[PDB]
Amino acid sequence: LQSTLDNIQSARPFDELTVDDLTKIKPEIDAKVEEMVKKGKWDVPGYKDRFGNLNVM
Amino acid sequence: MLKRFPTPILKVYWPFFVAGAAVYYGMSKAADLSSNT
Amino acid sequence: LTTFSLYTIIVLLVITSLYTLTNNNNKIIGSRWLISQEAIYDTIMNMTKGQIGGKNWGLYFPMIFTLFMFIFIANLISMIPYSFALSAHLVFIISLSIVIWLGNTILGLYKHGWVFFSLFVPAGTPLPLVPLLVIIETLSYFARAISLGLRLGSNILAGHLLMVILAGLTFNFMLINLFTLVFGFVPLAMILAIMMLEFAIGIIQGYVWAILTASYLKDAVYLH
Amino acid sequence: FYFMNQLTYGFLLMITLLILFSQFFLPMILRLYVSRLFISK
Amino acid sequence: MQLVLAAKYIGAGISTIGLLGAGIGIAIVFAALINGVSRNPSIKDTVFPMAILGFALSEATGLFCLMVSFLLLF
Amino acid sequence: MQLVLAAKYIGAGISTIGLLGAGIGIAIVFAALINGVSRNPSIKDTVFPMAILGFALSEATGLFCLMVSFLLLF
Amino acid sequence: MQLVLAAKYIGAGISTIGLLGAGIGIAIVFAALINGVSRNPSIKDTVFPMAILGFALSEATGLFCLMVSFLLLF
Amino acid sequence: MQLVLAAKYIGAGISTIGLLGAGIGIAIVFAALINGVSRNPSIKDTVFPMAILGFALSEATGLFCLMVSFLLLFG
Amino acid sequence: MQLVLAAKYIGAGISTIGLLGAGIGIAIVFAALINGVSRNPSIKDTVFPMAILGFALSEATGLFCLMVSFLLLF
Amino acid sequence: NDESILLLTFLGFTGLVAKYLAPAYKDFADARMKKVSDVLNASRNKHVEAVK
Repeated sequence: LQSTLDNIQSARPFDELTVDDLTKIKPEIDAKVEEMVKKGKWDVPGYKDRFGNLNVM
Repeated sequence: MLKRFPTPILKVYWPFFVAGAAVYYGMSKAADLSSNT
Repeated sequence: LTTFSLYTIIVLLVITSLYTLTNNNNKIIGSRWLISQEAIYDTIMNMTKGQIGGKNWGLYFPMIFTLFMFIFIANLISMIPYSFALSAHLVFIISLSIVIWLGNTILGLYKHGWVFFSLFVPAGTPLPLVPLLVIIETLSYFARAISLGLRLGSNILAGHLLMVILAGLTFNFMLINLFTLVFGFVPLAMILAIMMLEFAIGIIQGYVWAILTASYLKDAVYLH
Repeated sequence: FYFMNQLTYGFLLMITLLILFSQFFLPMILRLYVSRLFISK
Repeated sequence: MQLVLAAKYIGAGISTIGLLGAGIGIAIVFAALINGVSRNPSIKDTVFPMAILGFALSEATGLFCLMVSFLLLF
Repeated sequence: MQLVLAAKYIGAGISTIGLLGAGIGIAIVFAALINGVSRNPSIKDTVFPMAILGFALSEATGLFCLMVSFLLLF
Repeated sequence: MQLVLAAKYIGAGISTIGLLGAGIGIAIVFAALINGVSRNPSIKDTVFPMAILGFALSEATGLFCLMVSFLLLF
Repeated sequence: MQLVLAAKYIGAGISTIGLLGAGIGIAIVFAALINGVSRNPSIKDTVFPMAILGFALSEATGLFCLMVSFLLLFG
Repeated sequence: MQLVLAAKYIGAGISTIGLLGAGIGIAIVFAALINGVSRNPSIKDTVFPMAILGFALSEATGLFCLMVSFLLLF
Repeated sequence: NDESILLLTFLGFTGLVAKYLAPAYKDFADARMKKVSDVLNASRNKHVEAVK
């Protein structure tokens, strides 16, 4: 767990990480998107809490 | 980025497409009838 | 390759070079271009909930988006005095309204069949009032479909010609007056004002067209 | 009058925009959503 | 013939004068919606569809004037 | 026959003006409906029907004017 | 060619008469916007797009009258 | 030709009356502005630029009626 | 030429109708001004100049009508 | 001629389109990437002390 702390301090791509890299790091991130569309859960909540919808005026 | 996650492209968009085809058949004959060339 | 077709090619050339040709930061931000369309994308997405929401608002979202994109782009570059905008005929805007309505009913007739005729009688209007309302409702369905197409194209035609008609007057004014000053910049001032109006109206009328075509989709999918 | 390579081509344009939006940037907006969602957790 | 077409033109023009009421009507409808949302912001979602309904009806009046004018024209 | 059809067209164009009154009337009815519903959400259920009927035959008045214009045309 | 052109011009004018309603309507929609936002400062974001949309509707209405005028000009 | 010019003149004169609607529109916009600033003095800064916009739109419609009369006169 | 001047005078007379707008516009502007100043004397200093400007603009539209009538008189 | 003047006028208008007198959308965008960047600082760190 100490190596994990040393891992995270110098491996923070908070401005340059790739979402496809997130697909690579976890296939679950890849997996959870397909059955989302097939089962019909087209609407995705959990966004307006962090980023505003950015509505024009 | 452009990672293609499948979404409805034709499964549910058929009615307007067949409406367009029904338009097309007749849509060219209207020009033929009113040629005026 | 008519004027319509070559214009349509120019449309897609601009379309790709706003958001498809940035694709480099691997983030949600990093280019103010991306912020532009997602702003529009969010305004119509929440509008899709507010107007089509309840069972399949996201299912039919792209058509309203694509049509709004189509009208938006066709109205952007339409001010230059030599803008032969959409062949100065605008007949397709009527055609788009016709096919949009014609597809709207087939969806209604497919999803409701004979029940689609019950839409003409929303809440009351009993048998003495049934023939009057079904006449008004059905004629209205033709009515606003054709009106939607003609109003957009004519105003674009009206805006383009009031570019030229006022421009010819300015040519007359700047050629006749020798030493005075208030003869041409005031007509130029109206030209500046009347061009901002034409640019402005195209933006909202694209929105109005987006809201309207959304509004008719509700009636097809949902009976009230 | 002239309709061949515009209206059919118009629906083809709508299909192309449908692809390049719903298969490309709808997954992109969703991907950033879920990416930051798992960043918090 | 020439007088027939002349009166066709003037009849279309004087048929056009019936849509000022349609414009004023859709306008007062939207104005009343603004007033109602001002008084009752919560009821906006319930009350909005009737605004578009009244707009469509008044536009139907205006395009009835259009139909008369256009049939007088062509 | 030239003047007869000419004035028939003129009369139809003048007659179609009733849609102006029809639209203004249905719109004032809608405006009062919206104002009352926003001021009284509970009244909506029992104020919808006669408002619907009232603007319906207010439009029927303009329809009568349109039918007069029609008979003038034909 | 003389009387038909004269009646064309007259029909164009008596169709341009239509912009009166469009102007009055856009102005009253915006006036309702003013009153609503003045009474309720918090409803501005909710009511401004609605009033702008009503503006566009009434302006397209007047532009329709304008087009009916133009078809009798060129 | 004489009747054509005569018709042009009367058509321009009748088309002029769009300035009536322009003036009434700007008047009702300013009246609502007056009522709003009187009732809520704070909302004045929020409503004034909008009122200028509405004025501009109504006077633009009226001025365009004026140019319609102008093109009927000179064309 | 006789018909030309005749219709020129007719057009000037019918263009003078636009002063109705200036009249009832200053009317409603001053009515709102009276209502606002009676509501509270504090707002009078802020509200009077813009009411005067609105009067000036409405009568400027009236003066535009008057000038076009003048062109159809000389 | 007259046409050339119209293009020059809009280029001046387009020049005025360049300014917008410090456009809001510039700062409206400026508020965004900072907001976007800052939460990624907080969110990623939020699970950093989870193992801590």
